Amino acid sequence: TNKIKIGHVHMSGCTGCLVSLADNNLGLIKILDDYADLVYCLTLADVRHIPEMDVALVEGSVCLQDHESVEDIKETRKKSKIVVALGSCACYGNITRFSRGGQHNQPQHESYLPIGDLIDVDVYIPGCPPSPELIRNVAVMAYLLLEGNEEQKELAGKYLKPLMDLAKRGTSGCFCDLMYDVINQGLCMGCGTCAASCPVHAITLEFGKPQGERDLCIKCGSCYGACPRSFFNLDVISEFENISEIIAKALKD
Amino acid sequence: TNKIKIGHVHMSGCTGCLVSLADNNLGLIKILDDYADLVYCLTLADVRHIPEMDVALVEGSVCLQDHESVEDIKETRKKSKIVVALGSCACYGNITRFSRGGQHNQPQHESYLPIGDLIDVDVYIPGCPPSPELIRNVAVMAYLLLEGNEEQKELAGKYLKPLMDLAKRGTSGCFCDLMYDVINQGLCMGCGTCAASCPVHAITLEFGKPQGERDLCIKCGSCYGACPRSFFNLDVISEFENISEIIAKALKD
Amino acid sequence: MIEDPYLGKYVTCVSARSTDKEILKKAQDGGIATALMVYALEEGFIDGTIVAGEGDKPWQPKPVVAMTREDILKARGTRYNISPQISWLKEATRSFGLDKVGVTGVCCQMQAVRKAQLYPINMRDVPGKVAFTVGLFCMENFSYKSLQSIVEDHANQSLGSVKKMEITKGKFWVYTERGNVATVPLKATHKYEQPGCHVCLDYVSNLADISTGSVGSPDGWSTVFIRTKVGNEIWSKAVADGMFETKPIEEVKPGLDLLRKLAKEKIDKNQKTVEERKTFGINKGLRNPYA
Amino acid sequence: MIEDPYLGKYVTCVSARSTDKEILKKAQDGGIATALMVYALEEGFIDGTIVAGEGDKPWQPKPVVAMTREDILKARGTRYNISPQISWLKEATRSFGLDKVGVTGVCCQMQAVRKAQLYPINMRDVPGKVAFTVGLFCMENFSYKSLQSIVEDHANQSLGSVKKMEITKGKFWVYTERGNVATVPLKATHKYEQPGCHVCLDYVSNLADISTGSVGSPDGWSTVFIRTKVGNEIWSKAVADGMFETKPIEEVKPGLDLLRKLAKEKIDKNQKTVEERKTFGINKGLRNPYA
Amino acid sequence: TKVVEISPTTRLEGHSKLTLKVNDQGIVERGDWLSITPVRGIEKLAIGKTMEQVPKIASRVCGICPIAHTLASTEAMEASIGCEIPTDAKLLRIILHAANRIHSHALHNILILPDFYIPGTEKKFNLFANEQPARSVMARIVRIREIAQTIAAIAGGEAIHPSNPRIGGMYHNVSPRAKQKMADLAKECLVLVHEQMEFMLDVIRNMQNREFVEVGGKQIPLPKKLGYHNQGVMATAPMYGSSSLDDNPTWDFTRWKETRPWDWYMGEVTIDLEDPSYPIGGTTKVGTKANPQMESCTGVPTYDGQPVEVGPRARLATFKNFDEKGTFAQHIARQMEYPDCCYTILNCLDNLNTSGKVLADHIPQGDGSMGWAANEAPRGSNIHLARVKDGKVRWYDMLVPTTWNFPTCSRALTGAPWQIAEMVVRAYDPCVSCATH
Amino acid sequence: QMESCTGVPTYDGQPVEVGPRARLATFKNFDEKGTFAQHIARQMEYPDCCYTILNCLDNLNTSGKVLADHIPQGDGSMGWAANEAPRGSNIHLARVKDGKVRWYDMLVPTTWNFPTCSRALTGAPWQIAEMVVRAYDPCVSCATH
Ligand SMILES: Cc1cc2nc3c(=O)[nH]c(=O)nc-3n(C[C@H](O)[C@H](O)[C@H](O)COP(=O)(O)OP(=O)(O)OC[C@H]3O[C@@H](n4cnc5c(N)ncnc54)[C@H](O)[C@@H]3O)c2cc1C
Ligand SMILES: Cc1cc2nc3c(=O)[nH]c(=O)nc-3n(C[C@H](O)[C@H](O)[C@H](O)COP(=O)(O)OP(=O)(O)OC[C@H]3O[C@@H](n4cnc5c(N)ncnc54)[C@H](O)[C@@H]3O)c2cc1C
Ligand code: NFU
Ligand code: NFU
Ligand code: SF4
Ligand code: SF4
Ligand code: SF4
Ligand code: SF4
Ligand code: SF4
Ligand code: SF4
Ligand code: SF4
Ligand code: SF4
Ligand SMILES: [Fe+3]
Ligand SMILES: [Fe+3]
Ligand SMILES: [Xe]
Ligand SMILES: [Xe]
Ligand SMILES: [Xe]
Ligand SMILES: [Xe]
Ligand SMILES: [Xe]
Ligand SMILES: [Xe]
Ligand SMILES: [Xe]
Ligand SMILES: [Xe]
Ligand SMILES: [Xe]
Ligand SMILES: [Xe]
Ligand SMILES: [Xe]
Ligand SMILES: [Xe]
Ligand SMILES: [Xe]
Ligand SMILES: [Xe]
Repeated sequence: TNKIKIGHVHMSGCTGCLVSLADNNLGLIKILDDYADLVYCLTLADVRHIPEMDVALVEGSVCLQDHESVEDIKETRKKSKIVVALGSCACYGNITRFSRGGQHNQPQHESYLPIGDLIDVDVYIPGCPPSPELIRNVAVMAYLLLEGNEEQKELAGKYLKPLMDLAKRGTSGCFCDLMYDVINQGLCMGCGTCAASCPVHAITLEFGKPQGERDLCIKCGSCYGACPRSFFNLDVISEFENISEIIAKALKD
Repeated sequence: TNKIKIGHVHMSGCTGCLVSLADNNLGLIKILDDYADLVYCLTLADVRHIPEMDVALVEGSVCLQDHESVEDIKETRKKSKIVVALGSCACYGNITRFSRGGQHNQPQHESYLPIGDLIDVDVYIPGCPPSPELIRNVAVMAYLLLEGNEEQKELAGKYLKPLMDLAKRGTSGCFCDLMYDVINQGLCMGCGTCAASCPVHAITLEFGKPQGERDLCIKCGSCYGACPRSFFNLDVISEFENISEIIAKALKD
Repeated sequence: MIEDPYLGKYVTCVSARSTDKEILKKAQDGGIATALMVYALEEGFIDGTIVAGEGDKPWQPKPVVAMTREDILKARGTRYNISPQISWLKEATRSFGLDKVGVTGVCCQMQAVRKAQLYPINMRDVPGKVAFTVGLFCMENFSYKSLQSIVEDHANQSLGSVKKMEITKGKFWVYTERGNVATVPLKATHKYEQPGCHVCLDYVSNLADISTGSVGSPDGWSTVFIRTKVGNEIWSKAVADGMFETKPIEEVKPGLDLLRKLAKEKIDKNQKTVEERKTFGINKGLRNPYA
Repeated sequence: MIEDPYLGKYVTCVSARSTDKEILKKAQDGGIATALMVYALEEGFIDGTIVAGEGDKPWQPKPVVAMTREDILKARGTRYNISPQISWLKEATRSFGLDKVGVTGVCCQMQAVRKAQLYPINMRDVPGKVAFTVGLFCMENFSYKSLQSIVEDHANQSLGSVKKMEITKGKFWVYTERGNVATVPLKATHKYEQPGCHVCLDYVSNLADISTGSVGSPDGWSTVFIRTKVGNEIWSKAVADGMFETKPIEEVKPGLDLLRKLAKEKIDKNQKTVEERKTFGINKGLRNPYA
Repeated sequence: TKVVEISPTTRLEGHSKLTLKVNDQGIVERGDWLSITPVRGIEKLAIGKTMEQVPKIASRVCGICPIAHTLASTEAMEASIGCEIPTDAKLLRIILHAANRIHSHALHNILILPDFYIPGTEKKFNLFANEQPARSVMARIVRIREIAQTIAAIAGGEAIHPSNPRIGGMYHNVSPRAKQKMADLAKECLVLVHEQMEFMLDVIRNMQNREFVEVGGKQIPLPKKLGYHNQGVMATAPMYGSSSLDDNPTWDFTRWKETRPWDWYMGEVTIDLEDPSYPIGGTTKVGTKANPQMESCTGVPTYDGQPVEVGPRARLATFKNFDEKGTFAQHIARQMEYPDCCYTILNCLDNLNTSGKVLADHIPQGDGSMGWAANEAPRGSNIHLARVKDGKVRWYDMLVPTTWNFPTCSRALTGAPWQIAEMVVRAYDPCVSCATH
Repeated sequence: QMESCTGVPTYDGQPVEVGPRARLATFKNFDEKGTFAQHIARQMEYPDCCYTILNCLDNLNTSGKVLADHIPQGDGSMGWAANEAPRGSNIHLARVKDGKVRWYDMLVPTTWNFPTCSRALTGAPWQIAEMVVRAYDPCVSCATH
């Protein structure tokens, strides 16, 4: 079979999403060797314009007052079969929610939206920083979804489903997700997972229940993501040993 | 014509929404005299059970683990032509977003949702506290929508439209509304109105742009409401002198 | 009651200037906004008014509840950056204890006031205590860093030396206290406009009780629209009391024809901008507060 | 590889208890959870493990990363209120510098670990450094104020006097250090359960490497399920090394038949609860994390 | 004079472009390298936020060097409020800081080698390719970065956007095992970075001995004084940094003034030279208009009224009187910083007391006084300035290393074949998201 | 015992009545008890409210300072405050450390009155049990909080 064609599109991001991918180490080189061609990535290669892509890893959000930027993200949807919001800036805005303009030398650069507000997004990879393991897993599963037998494209399509459901749920991420859609919903069980995943130590548990420092939270959506009562697809997660073995196989030398 | 039949349904609220209504003073007595019967209100009258209502002013939110409470709010939809979420607890959760259980003598009373999450809501009256003027205006316009000539039911139906659009937009209120749907959208013009309406002084303007103390904000939705770049229905608001004259007429002695 | 589709609904329109010479010494134009609030205070139509007072950096405006003639005059002159006038609208009726609040500002600020009067959202007591609005014409506004960049880089002037600023006749004008003048072509300034001004469809402050501006009248003179019953009672009384020199707008150059043309360009340009938000994306668009 | 639909997927199931007498002195049951982590530490399968250690109020558990035999034993005994075990899952791989993390907890906590391994959302380094999970059976949990109300009002005991607590045979059992015993009917306690336990469809910790509990075995003895390859390598080695007394579950009363029945009641009861959330409202329902 | 424009740049972080005026031979006469990254405005959004939040937001300026913004921002708050952090918190911050310099320099090796030749040949390095020696070189780099990111996560809580720093010190000290593990990793890393350092120095020495390089088919001559400028250098420490809490700060805020691109960049021009063959997609179409004064997205900080170079050569010139300048000098200086990083880590681990305190007993809330902190980030002096009052940021300013290097690199472009203008740029290890913030 | 949504605060081990009669008995030795006594005591509090307001306005300096120059962040010590709310003693207790609330407790007037009113119900026709209740001016949202 053919390797899929993968591009890295960089909007208003910090390149930490790209770095996370590279922090797969030899796993990334195994992927690039056997399953994917990087057709585009301004940081690593000299391809000046957005080619056609099977999978586009888009990082960062969109500044509505930068013409070239609105064009790049429209062009990316046009040129790509699967669009991935890579990281919390692309999924949910993250720190660019806080942008409000007035700084040199473009005081009018004021308004920033996550990509799903301008184009349709197929898969979310939430996190700030996003976990290398997730980016790898999503890349391998995208390859099975496109060049595997029917048994794999079925596995791969079930794995990716909650990440696709997140892209259809909305473009907002915040500590309050855990209130709205978990505690307020009767679903919280006090496991503490949200506290472990928060990257700015904004979450403590008081008497088994989440307490959010909302003026510390940078609005990344990680905690609802990781919460085992947001999505819990029993068909995938109960096969953890098997799916882990498959993934390790796909990277073995 | 007949007076419309109005009820006050009290969920998990503080009765401050009711107090606001009463703070219309003689205007409320004018309304009760000439245009509406209060068929239900546990605070003011002895009617023990929820009768049928033309308009139901529902205050407070719904505790999912109190059986009687889930029943009352379903019963209210069944018994009412127009359902009004009166105040921010009913519209958006407000301080009950923060509830998480563990207090005597019902440690399991844990989860609270705004009413629109359990039943369909026709009109929002946001605020904490909600402004008496708005509750009055909405009550007079509801009467015109039901017992007036076609010229009034047209006026009244256009006035109420943004309050109906808010009920369909969602059940979440927060300072971040001004980021998501105004600043992030290119719409903020720095008028400062949000700062005036915030009831806990959570909002300052820094260089003409909103700055939110998110650990002060009690999640009431007032600031997006009052913002002149959330909804601005030019057909009503440009007729301010006329609509003001009509409203004053309806209460004159 | 005319009903221009670019000048809003109004009773009459004349070209005026205050007869109070001390007020005219630093007024931007004819001194209409200052003279109307001073007179409203002395007569008792208002007991206080929000104005753009002096702030903490040079040429940065700071809203304030003025309650004396002297505090009102402190707000003379146009400041070309944002002054969040409405932030004190509710507080005026609380700690300040006012019964009859005045408000001054540009067109969007008048709209906020009218919205608060009809849809008060946590704005208790405001609808019935707004007593007088005076609205300025406004083509667009800037942030402070924008005004800094225009004045200091493009005009090459020190802000601590500037006595007056004026947009007119296609140029940004800076006047120094020692007597020099500098200009900037308006094409250079277009990157510096506040993005939220690009969806504004109101030029002569349609929703004010009285409206006032510069275009249409000679230097030192204001183009004034009287619009509401409140605007009419106060303006009549003030002319009767000698507060104003008038001249019908028809017998003044450039007059109401130039004004209608600049209003028309603003709405059509911005209306286009409003239309494109709808299809800004691919299968997705941006919000429209007007839908 | 059996595949019970109420007991999950597992290789074998025996009734066991640790041969380490010092560990058995305060173990809740057979001392399986303690003995498996101690042995995993001494053998090198883990270099540390999250356990429910002693906290700051009596009978309040506090999660902690244990890295010595002595710290592990401090977590013996069942605490009937929430211990957010996973809050330290990532920190174990950072400041603590662990390569091979153990985790202990109830069924929902095992699910969090497995979810983090497959969908790490800001959980970098966790998937490949989780090395051993031991899961307890769990019918339901309580908040601290619930456990306070049960013990002090219903059992009428002082928390500072309680040496052990046990839910079994339809009653909540309290044992004091001076020797008394008190019970509460489980019907009385139903208002005090954590509401989020009512949608839980997992009784014997299906997703653990090894699972262990009380039901099915005599007092002082544990019902144990070996499930994953990791669970198998470690359990085999430990029996070989003499760490355990075993007995096939079939030749033990009440044995695997009682267990399957209580598991079945939990899932069916909770599954009904999950189903009703769908129509909880009028034309509206509540979220289902399982959809 | 003609006008050629490369947009976007590649093999650097972020979004910039080169707008070059060239003579009749295609040599730069005056080039402008400018940012076209949209301005997120961190310094303005900071105002009114808590002093705890602002460093965690500023970290998200850049994911290659988040350590630099977390530390410079946190220590600007500590300096404004007068907070002295415990010794064991300082030691963990230095370990975090040196680990991150190792990973950043190694990443930059990946970005610059495609322009370099396998010594003595005419084959350029291709690292992607499963051929030697490229592949065993990529393996060394991958393990260096991995060691570096692991040490960073241990001492810093997270390798990208460290969680452990806080006003007053750190959230956590590390366990005895963590300390052993960082020591073990830094022993392995010291061997590797010595190998990599020697490897890169030989490749650069071979480049200094070439007369031309090949760019999209053509031979491009390699000038002797490639990338020379007369701006001088500015550096605050050979390793860590300096703050206004110090008895003798090594940065003088009285010598700094930030202006707008206005004073140093070119005005409007029109592109009258184009090359569709430039790898890979050609240059800007003829007839396009460009205005670096108005398209540049950064401000121009100056020292004694002039732009300056910052970064690894800035540091070695300031502290050891390193006396070579230009493109290849910059590459050399950067590689020479490899071993110090690992010696520092090991010295710091040796003095660290894992039982010691990491949080100052008292954190004052601030009275509005100005403080500043300089972090010597992988690319140069990173200076944050702050006024904190009642725990809130009332004034904030960031002078980031690539911001300093933009006007200085631009001037360094004179005398270069426009086809290797990008090579002059890459010697600065540019981070355009940083520079713009 | 199980449907009641409040806790039962006690003083010297017993429930107590709070509110306007509680105040007049404590401070003036007001010596009538029960439903109509409670109504009387409450009305007698009308004039003090307006005399207080006027005395306070008279001493108020509108140019004076309203914010303490220094706000300490707290070391975890317990403090409490009692407000004589319209229905009785409202006592909040707190431990604040580093500007955060580490422990909080609220003893609200209608919470105090619940068990005390219950006992007051003895000897009444069940049809006027509600009249006995209304003399306490109950606020059940307060009592439950
Ligand atoms: C951004 C801005 C843009 C404008 N654009 C135009 C235009 O395009 N065409 C035209 O004819 N006129 C425009 N004007 C109005 C004009 O410049 C004069 O200010 C107006 O005629 C009032 O002059 P005056 O002599 O009556 O007022 P004065 O007696 O000089 O009193 C000044 C009034 O201006 C208010 N004010 C000053 N600065 C601000 C500010 N940033 N925000 C809110 N209120 C402020 C003050 O409250 C005060 O009442 C603009 C004003 C502003 C602030
Ligand atoms: C709410 C709860 C409900 C339970 N319900 C049942 C049941 O219905 N039927 C049944 O057979 N068994 C149940 N168990 C398990 C049983 O009570 C024993 O705890 C189990 O068999 C372990 O005993 P042991 O002798 O091997 O462990 P020990 O050697 O005594 O070690 C104790 C283990 O329990 C962990 N632990 C203790 N309290 C908690 C807590 N709140 N949260 C997370 N981890 C904790 C500790 O980390 C430790 O590893 C429950 C346990 C808990 C916490
Ligand atoms: N080194 C570095 Fe950053 Ni990505 C830059 N420039 C900043 O501090
Ligand atoms: N008075 C009164 Fe409240 Ni509505 C009561 N009880 C509280 O403090
Ligand atoms: S999600 Fe975080 S790591 Fe990714 S671009 Fe945004 S700031 Fe950087
Ligand atoms: S991760 Fe989810 S279920 Fe677990 S404590 Fe946090 S909100 Fe509650
Ligand atoms: S609380 Fe922490 S994990 Fe959740 S959205 Fe805020 S920053 Fe992200
Ligand atoms: S919205 Fe505010 S006033 Fe209305 S019930 Fe809720 S807390 Fe009370
Ligand atoms: S009210 Fe709306 S438009 Fe006015 S300053 Fe606030 S968010 Fe901006
Ligand atoms: S900021 Fe203030 S007005 Fe807006 S949602 Fe929060 S509490 Fe309400
Ligand atoms: S152009 Fe319109 S929105 Fe912008 S300041 Fe002027 S009145 Fe306000
Ligand atoms: S019943 Fe289920 S959700 Fe509740 S504690 Fe036990 S394992 Fe967790
Ligand atoms: Fe800066
Ligand atoms: Fe209480
Ligand atoms: Xe990278
Ligand atoms: Xe890479
Ligand atoms: Xe890839
Ligand atoms: Xe890539
Ligand atoms: Xe997909
Ligand atoms: Xe990848
Ligand atoms: Xe994918
Ligand atoms: Xe009321
Ligand atoms: Xe009332
Ligand atoms: Xe009413
Ligand atoms: Xe009412
Ligand atoms: Xe309606
Ligand atoms: Xe009303
Ligand atoms: Xe209505």
